[PDB]
Amino acid sequence: TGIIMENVTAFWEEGFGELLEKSFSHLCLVGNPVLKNINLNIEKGEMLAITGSTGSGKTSLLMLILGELEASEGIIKHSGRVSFCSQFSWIMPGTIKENIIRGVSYDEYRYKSVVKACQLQQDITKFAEQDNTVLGEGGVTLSGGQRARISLARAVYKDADLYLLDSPFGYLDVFTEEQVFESCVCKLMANKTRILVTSKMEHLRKADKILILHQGSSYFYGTFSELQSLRPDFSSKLMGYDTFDQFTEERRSSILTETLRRFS
Ligand SMILES: Nc1ncnc2c1ncn2[C@@H]1O[C@H](COP(=O)(O)OP(=O)(O)OP(=O)(O)O)[C@@H](O)[C@H]1O
Ligand SMILES: [Cl-]
Ligand SMILES: [Cl-]
Ligand SMILES: [Mg+2]
Repeated sequence: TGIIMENVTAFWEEGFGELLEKSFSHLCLVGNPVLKNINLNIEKGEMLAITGSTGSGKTSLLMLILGELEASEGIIKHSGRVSFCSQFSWIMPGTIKENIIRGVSYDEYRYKSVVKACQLQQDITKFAEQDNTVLGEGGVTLSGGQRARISLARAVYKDADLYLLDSPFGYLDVFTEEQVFESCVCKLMANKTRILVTSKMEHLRKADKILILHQGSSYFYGTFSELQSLRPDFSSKLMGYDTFDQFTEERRSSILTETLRRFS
């Protein structure tokens, strides 16, 4: 189904700061909002790209949809099974395959296609036991991207109506990340309602709707075209760099943040 948030606002409630960690008790006392006057309308099959200054409420907006945070004000509609893929890539003890199809019914196909799209083929081929290689909790010897991709694969493979993808593209193997973005998010999932948190411009360009957060507020919402005209200062500064999307995730974020401060 689609997802809608009409003038939503949420506040810090004890525990949510404890949940996220997977001073808070001051924010809770003061009663400051984590998100404020959040507005969005996504149609089934559309892909929403979320971005913004670091620590602006992106991961939180997600927890909201997940129902781990409630909307003190405003309406929030969406339905069906939702699949979440956190910034923290978690690996459970078992095989690469086991990690991906765990708790869900198997489908030779569906599986092969996800594994392919997520670019896991280039990985499991380096292993003597392919996707049958046994991992130890946390997949410690694996690389950041390898875990991220395995983590994504697991999320994508699940059958759901809404897919919440929190910053999966933030590692050094940037080229692979670009391939994954296309074949998985843009192609393979093209007809699935999906929200993607990111710091890569290209992801905005190719999104149906954009959403830029900053200091818990909505700095912008709307298509990419609307973005260029209604936020010329921002859009100009960001399209300035030739190869921004290949800057470290840290560098990308530090710019978005600084830029967002200048044109608040
Ligand atoms: N109203 C507020 N007053 C003071 N600090 C806040 C407020 N709202 C958020 N913050 C700070 O900014 C953070 C934003 O939370 P959240 O992680 O949901 O946003 P985010 O953009 O996903 O952050 P990150 O991108 O680093 O994961 C809060 O955890 C807290 O550190
Ligand atoms: Cl390692
Ligand atoms: Cl690692
Ligand atoms: Mg986050």
